[PDB]
Amino acid sequence: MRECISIHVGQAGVQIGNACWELYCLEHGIQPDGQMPDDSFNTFFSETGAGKHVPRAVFVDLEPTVIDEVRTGTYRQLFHPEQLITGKEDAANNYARGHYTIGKEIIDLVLDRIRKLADQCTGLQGFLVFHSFGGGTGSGFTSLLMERLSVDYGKKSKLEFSIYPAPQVSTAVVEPYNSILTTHTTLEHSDCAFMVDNEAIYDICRRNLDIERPTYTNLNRLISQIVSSITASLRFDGALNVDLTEFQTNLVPYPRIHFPLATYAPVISAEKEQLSVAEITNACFEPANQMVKCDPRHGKYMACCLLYRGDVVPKDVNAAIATIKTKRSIQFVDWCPTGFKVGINYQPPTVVPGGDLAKVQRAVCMLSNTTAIAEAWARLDHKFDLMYAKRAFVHWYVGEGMEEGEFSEAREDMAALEKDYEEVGV
Amino acid sequence: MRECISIHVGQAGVQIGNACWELYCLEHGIQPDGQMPDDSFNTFFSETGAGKHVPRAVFVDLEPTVIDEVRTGTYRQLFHPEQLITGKEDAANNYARGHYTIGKEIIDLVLDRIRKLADQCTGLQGFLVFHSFGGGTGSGFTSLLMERLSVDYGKKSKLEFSIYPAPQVSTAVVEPYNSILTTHTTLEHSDCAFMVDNEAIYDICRRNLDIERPTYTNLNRLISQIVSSITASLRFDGALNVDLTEFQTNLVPYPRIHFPLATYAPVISAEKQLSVAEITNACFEPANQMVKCDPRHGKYMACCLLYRGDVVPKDVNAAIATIKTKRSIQFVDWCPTGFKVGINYQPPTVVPGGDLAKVQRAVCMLSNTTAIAEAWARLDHKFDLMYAKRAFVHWYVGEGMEEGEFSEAREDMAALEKDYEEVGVD
Amino acid sequence: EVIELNKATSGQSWEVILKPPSFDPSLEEIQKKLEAAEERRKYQEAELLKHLAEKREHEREVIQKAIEENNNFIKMAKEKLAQKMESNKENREAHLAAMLERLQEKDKHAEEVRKNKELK
Amino acid sequence: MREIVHIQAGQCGNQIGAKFWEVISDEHGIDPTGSYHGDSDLQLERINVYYNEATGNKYVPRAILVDLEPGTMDSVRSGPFGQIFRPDNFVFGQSGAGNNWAKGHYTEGAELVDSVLDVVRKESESCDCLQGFQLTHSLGGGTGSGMGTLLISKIREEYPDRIMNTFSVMPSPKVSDTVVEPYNATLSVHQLVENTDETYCIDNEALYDICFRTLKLTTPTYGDLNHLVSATMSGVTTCLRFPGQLNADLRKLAVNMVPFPRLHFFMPGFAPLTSRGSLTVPELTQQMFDSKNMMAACDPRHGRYLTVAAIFRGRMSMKEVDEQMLNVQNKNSSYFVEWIPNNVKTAVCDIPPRGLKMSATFIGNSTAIQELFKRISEQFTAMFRRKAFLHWYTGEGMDEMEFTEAESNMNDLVSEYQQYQDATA
Amino acid sequence: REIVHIQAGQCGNQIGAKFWEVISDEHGIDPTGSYHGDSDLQLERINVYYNEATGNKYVPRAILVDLEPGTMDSVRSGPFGQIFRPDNFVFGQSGAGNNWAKGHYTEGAELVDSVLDVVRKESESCDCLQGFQLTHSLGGGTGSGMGTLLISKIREEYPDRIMNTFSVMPSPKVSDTVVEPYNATLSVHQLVENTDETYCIDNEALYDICFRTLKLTTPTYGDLNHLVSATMSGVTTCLRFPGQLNADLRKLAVNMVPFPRLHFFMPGFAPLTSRGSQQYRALTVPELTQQMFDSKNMMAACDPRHGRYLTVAAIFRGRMSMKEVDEQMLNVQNKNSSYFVEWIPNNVKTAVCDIPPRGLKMSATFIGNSTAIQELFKRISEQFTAMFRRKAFLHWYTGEGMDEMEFTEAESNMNDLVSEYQQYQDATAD
Ligand SMILES: Nc1nc2c(ncn2[C@@H]2O[C@H](COP(=O)(O)OP(=O)(O)OP(=O)(O)O)[C@@H](O)[C@H]2O)c(=O)[nH]1
Ligand SMILES: Nc1nc2c(ncn2[C@@H]2O[C@H](COP(=O)(O)OP(=O)(O)OP(=O)(O)O)[C@@H](O)[C@H]2O)c(=O)[nH]1
Ligand SMILES: Nc1nc2c(ncn2[C@@H]2O[C@H](COP(=O)(O)OP(=O)(O)OP(=O)(O)O)[C@@H](O)[C@H]2O)c(=O)[nH]1
Ligand SMILES: COc1cc2c(c(OC)c1OC)-c1ccc(OC)c(=O)cc1[C@@H](NC(C)=O)CC2
Ligand SMILES: COc1cc2c(c(OC)c1OC)-c1ccc(OC)c(=O)cc1[C@@H](NC(C)=O)CC2
Ligand SMILES: Nc1nc2c(ncn2[C@@H]2O[C@H](COP(=O)(O)OP(=O)(O)O)[C@@H](O)[C@H]2O)c(=O)[nH]1
Ligand SMILES: [Mg+2]
Ligand SMILES: [Mg+2]
Repeated sequence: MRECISIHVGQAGVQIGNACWELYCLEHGIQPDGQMPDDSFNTFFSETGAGKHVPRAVFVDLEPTVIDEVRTGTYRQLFHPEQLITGKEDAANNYARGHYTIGKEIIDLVLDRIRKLADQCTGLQGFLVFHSFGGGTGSGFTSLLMERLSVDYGKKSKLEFSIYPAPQVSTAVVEPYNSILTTHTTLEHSDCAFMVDNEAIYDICRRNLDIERPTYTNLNRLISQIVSSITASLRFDGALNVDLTEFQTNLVPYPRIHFPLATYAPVISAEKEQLSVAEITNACFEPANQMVKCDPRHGKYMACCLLYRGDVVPKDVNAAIATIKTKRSIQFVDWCPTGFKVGINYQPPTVVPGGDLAKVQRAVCMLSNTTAIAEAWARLDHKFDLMYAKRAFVHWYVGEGMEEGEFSEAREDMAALEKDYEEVGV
Repeated sequence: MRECISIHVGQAGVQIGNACWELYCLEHGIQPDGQMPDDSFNTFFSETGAGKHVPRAVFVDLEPTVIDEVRTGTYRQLFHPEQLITGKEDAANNYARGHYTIGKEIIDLVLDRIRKLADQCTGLQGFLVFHSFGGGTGSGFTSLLMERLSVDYGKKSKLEFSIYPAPQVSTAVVEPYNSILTTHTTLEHSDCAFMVDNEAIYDICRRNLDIERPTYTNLNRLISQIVSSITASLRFDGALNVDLTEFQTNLVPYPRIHFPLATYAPVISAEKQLSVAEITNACFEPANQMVKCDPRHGKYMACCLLYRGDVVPKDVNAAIATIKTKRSIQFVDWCPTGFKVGINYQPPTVVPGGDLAKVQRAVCMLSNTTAIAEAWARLDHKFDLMYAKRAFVHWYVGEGMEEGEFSEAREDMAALEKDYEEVGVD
Repeated sequence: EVIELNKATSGQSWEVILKPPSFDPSLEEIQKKLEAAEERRKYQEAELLKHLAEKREHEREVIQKAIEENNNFIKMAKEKLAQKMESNKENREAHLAAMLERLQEKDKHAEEVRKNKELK
Repeated sequence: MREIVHIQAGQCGNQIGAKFWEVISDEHGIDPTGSYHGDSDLQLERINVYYNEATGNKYVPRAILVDLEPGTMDSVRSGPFGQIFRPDNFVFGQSGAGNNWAKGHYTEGAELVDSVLDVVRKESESCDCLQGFQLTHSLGGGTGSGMGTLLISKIREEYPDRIMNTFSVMPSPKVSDTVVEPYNATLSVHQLVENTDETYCIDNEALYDICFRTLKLTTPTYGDLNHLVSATMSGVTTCLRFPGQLNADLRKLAVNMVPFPRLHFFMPGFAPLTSRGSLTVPELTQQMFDSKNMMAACDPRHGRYLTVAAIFRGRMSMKEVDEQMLNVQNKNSSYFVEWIPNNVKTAVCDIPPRGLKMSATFIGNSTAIQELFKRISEQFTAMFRRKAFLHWYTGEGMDEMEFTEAESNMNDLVSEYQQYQDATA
Repeated sequence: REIVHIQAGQCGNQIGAKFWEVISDEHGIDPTGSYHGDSDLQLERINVYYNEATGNKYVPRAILVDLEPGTMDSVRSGPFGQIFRPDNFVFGQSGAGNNWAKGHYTEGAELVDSVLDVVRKESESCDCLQGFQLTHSLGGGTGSGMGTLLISKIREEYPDRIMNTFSVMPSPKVSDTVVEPYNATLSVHQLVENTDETYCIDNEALYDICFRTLKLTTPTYGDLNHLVSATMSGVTTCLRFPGQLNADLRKLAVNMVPFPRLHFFMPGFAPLTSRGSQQYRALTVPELTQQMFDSKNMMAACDPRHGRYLTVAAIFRGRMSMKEVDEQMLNVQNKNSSYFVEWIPNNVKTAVCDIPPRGLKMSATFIGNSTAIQELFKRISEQFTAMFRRKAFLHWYTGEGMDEMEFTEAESNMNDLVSEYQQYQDATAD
């Protein structure tokens, strides 16, 4: 049995965690009290002597507000109180505060709970980590946690799901700083990180769901659909991406270039005819459906996987794949084969009942490692340079014990990554 | 708390004190036995166990005559007998008898009584001293006393109320001498001195009050209303209040420049209602000043307006707004704002049998103008006329003084005139 | 070109190929950096409480100075009044001494007038 | 990260302090007897931020009322909500401060300050996690200016890690109680530069000018000025007091609004400007960057914004709020620094302020605030180059060079502001 | 505030007795010492001049002194003679032969211890002695010689006390005794040194007033003493009666004597009347003020317009408008500015007492410190020199033990006095 452990750090990670575990319980028929009227779900859910199923999850925040809504909420009975860890005072959007000041005070406790979940595993694969780039806890504590998890579980995979900041979705002035800082610290410790751009998700909610101003519930439910596609491989007895190690093998030919672009289709408004395998497929190469804003035809591909879901027949898939070859000019790097790994997972896509998504008989999620995602880094790098040339806000970080040198070091790493992407797409 | 102790020296001081304490007992409802049918009057009256309210005042004179009228008059049971102190022989219009020969025999008695009044205080604000420039006692004994109070009480506020001599009102030939001598030795010891030109009071009585030949009771009752205004801030609760410290710091820009010009309005004959604007404007008309001088040819360094009665701050604001426009009224360059405002609720009380009319509202302005130097100039000239011939000096030398002290006192007055010139420089 | 990969209960996976490729720290290091940051935080805090302490000392020096100023103003007043009062006493006593000596010199003369009357 | 401790010092501090509590007690449904009678539970969600719960389920402000003078706190106790305040949190001396900053800071204030710090130390131990301190006070007088800055210095020594935030009223010769206001204000701006994390600059020059010029009040009174001040203090704290989109406290505000430690003085603004007794979203957005709406008498078009916070109150589409805020930004691009991306932030709250169906409050960190300090500095130099009224300060034990140090530092703050006005990208 | 009154010699006891008669009537005291008066204003300052006897009687604080026993029987004979304490009568048996040296050095010195006994007893009965006043002539031997000796001895014992004299100046019109200029010059010597204020009563001016104005062909001492008594009443009014004035002898001396030697006052009085004579018209206030700077109303034979006033005190008595009184007094000063020194500002003072003297509805007394008083001292000095040039009568004086040199010194000193009066007469404020 191939157990995975989910870690949800800070506000964004806790609220995306809420949305995923909600969908998981709906997908596997687990009620909010953990009762349940294919046994691959046990990779994500343990079982107690009372017959209840408990997520293999830990929720971490340096502030009690968000997790208190888990403690008192609809799924309050699903988690045991040990799995929910709060401090009293948050990181105030300050990476060095979450990483050096408070993080030093709560890390050993968090590792202790992780150590305990890991002891209920006969074959732990590793960790899924959810966090924002922008918050002080999501950037600062997460990067401290990754450092420690590498020390304590060396041969174990870590996959990140990272919220990339956007001015349209409640961002703060200092989030470029936090983003570059945590990316520096966690690069060598993550094996595969799926970035979620809040602007991309917000755009998708507006255009396809007709919600002029999406809520966090809106964005997180749409995010969970994407996360669900990626983990459905692990939670059901699928054939593509059956273990955490397979993501590196299939999507990350070069270690630092481990940031794949997810694409999902279709997103149909519940308020508002079933789409073929071929229509959801060529809608995988339209930038509007990307989780990160970039132009993949001004880049090159190193890997590409299609995760189908629902009533999808293999001949339809090949029929679609042949059509887009002649219809679309997509470029792979010289040293990679030009083609696709295809997975069908027969479980239908599931939507939260009453939510804003519509139930569909078939859906697809495409995972690609493209050099085009470099321009998301370029955008952050530029906002970092504007503020750092004037040393703006740096004094908050130095006051927590960080050295101004860490800023230029982190920014030099981001430069190296930007030209790593340059070099492989030469 | 916030007690003030009053010292009345010599005939002029004692008789004015009579008018003042008769006014306070009326303003607060204290009958002449100190019984009484807002406890701010306790700054000026202590209370005995039997409910007897007793002035915090000493009356002193080197001759017993004037204080014997107190000891036998209406208010003879208002003061304890130890507060009324008399010697046998006056100072015969000779400063040096008041300061040395006669005064040195009673000074220790006077400080011991004062010490006992101070011992009944838990927040002594300062001393108010009433005396004449011209008397041998008013000049010489007040100088002795101010020196001795600075030794006993350090830098504690000492404010004077000084009667300035006038030929129209029982002045004597040697009063110029006594005025300069007391001003010299008292400069270093007083923190603020309010001069009352007997000619100015005299003229107000004949012009506004239609009294052919004013008597002291006429003059002193007028003076009392002005003193009452200044002290009203300290004995009443009020809307905008001004303690003794606020006085000194808002009116005295340099230690030696401490002789504010007092103005009062309205002064209406009893046998004959004015606006806040009307009385405010009349504080800048020279007919109502307590010293004869012309401020229209001087410069203002500070103005303090004390309103009593039915006065609304919005009306004081509108009225002071008018004053700031009239450039007949010139402030020095270095005074960005020279206005402090007091407002107390209780209208001026009129003594029955007096000559002033009850009014709903009045105002007393204290202004520090360079133009008060004109009053020093008139005294110095009379000093010089006589001193050039050494007329009358032998009376002072006989009591042990030196001519040395005469020129020193006159040179200090030269420097004071030069100080008033320089502070009006732009 | 299709290539079958795997089949299972809840799905199957394969691969499609169009063109082939053109071309064939330590725990102690971690806690070392965190203890160093913690000792920079505590050193900056030490510096702040040091400057605040320096301001406490200045404040009680100002209050002391105002006390000393007031005591020096009493001490100057006291000795200047003493010098004044004793100078007036020596002068007034001298005037009286001189006035009495002139009167007594006249009394000497009057006894001399009397004795001179007894010669005649 | 929840509770605020509030301190009002001196006459002015206690007047606007009272008016503030009067305003937020009405917004949260707290009556003067201390008990609650509102209709939305949004009024109780963050009530603990500013209030303590009493035994009889009554709410008691977390307020400490300070004066060296007894008169004003009799006046507070007599006001409308005078009974709501804890009788133990009044700390009043007996002498007054004599309009003198040296008396407030050195001699009289030092003898009352530890009695104040005990009451502070007690209210803060009654906190689960203390977010910070907020102080209301004037800089022109002696108690709020001198003892207030003494308080701040001593609170910082006992709570080094806590946010200190002041609401500081700026003197003006248009509404002056005392002739030494420039000395008092300059000596304490020195202190605020050193020891506060956010200061809201309330300019009496601007309040008077709004009342006179826009509100057509011939003769402004402190009641009028304070009507504008309390509206601004309500708006500025709306996100602390009410649940909303924002999960943020005073520390996160300091982080995102203060790019350089000394540059932490904010221009407050408000719209609509109203008179006691007696608008469209586009108009709201526009008059918020209008000079006529700044509570600091500076023209923002004379400088550039480092950072701006705006909050809109009332029912209104956020789509139209955001569209107008971006239009204004892009229209006036040369008044925002380009080296701080997305430096204009907007929050909306459904609950409109009492008496108004819509409003907007503005917090801007602008290089144009240097005009305020230049003004204090020129009045300072006009008196000080003649040593006028100086002996009242040296008499308290102060040395002249404390004065020159204070103006030198304030002239450094001006040039510091000017340096970022001229910085390019 | 008690005064001790001493009268010495014939003239001293005659004008001293007249003084007591006049103020006793003003104060309601009859010759027995009982008070028979109408108003308590008579009694308020009665202790200045009278002691309170048991029996509700009042005894003048008076010391009567003469070397000749004669005149002190006629004072006992005089009306009010029984009013004086008998123990205060100190008299010898040999006169002084109009010889100052007998008064000062020989016969007078033997009797002076006994009068100091009385003075010590009267003054230590006082609670606060103001000072002393002495009535005497300067032309005789007892008043001049023994009187100035008494002053010197009282100086020794009471050096902080004021000394005041009413000094009668000789004149050839009145007395024929040729050595009166010698006695007056020796006396003035002493007075310059040892008194604080001296009223100069000139027998020359008293004679001229009686002869020229009162048309008395052959005036007598009684005629002349009427004008002395009116004046002494006038100048003591504000010591004796409560008025505006809160003042004693020392306050008077401080404001009237700007230089120590220049303390000789020129008294004046209006209206002038002869004794026991009904006045058929009281003067008006304009008349009083005018006739008071008129040389005909001076009691010293000097024209005021020949000099300058250093200081002037004017006392008006009667029911009159203080409006009109202060009006005229300013007029007088303005019209006649060139007679007041400009370097003593406000040097004319005016008091009004409602109590008029007996026989007048209104009167005025003038006390002027004028440089014209040098015309008096010159006249004495001229008469002195005309005798001394020839050593006339010197053996009356050296026979008593004096030396010529003492005469030379007194002449020097009086010429010095004339010189200083002229120095200040000629001084400008420039
Ligand atoms: N998609 C999505 N993004 C979120 C959510 N909550 C916060 N974010 C984003 O995360 C960033 C802010 O960081 P937070 O996670 O909220 O901060 P934190 O990790 O709790 O650390 P602190 O600064 O101490 O609060 C912003 O870019 C937000 O837009 C969420 O529920 N869904
Ligand atoms: N306004 C007013 N002035 C007075 C009064 N009494 C005296 N004066 C003035 O004070 C000066 C006289 O000084 P006094 O006070 O009488 O003398 P003294 O202080 O008692 O001292 P002595 O010289 O010892 O009598 C003159 O200018 C008088 O006009 C008074 O009752 N009211
Ligand atoms: N006006 C006035 N002058 C008098 C009177 N009696 C004497 N004189 C003058 O005084 C001078 C003489 O002085 P006396 O008083 O007679 O002498 P004395 O002081 O008593 O000394 P002896 O007579 O020598 O014992 C002469 O000028 C007299 O004219 C008097 O009653 N009235
Ligand atoms: C406690 O109340 C506030 C707290 C903060 C902010 C704020 O303005 C909207 C507040 O209301 C006045 C805030 C301000 C400005 C920012 O940039 C200038 C920012 O990046 C970010 C913020 C806040 N974050 C967001 C996403 O608005 C956190 C700090
Ligand atoms: C006890 O009797 C008198 C005492 C004095 C004065 C006086 O003349 C009016 C007297 O009556 C004769 C007096 C005299 C002269 C002054 O100026 C020449 C003066 O300034 C002042 C005075 C007197 N003071 C006043 C105010 O008149 C004090 C001394
Ligand atoms: N805005 C406003 N300013 C005030 C108020 N009261 C006083 N001030 C200003 O505060 C300064 C005087 O300080 P004040 O508080 O009276 O003295 P303190 O008690 O020593 O702090 C001057 O600038 C006053 O105009 C008020 O109610 N509102
Ligand atoms: Mg958070
Ligand atoms: Mg007196």
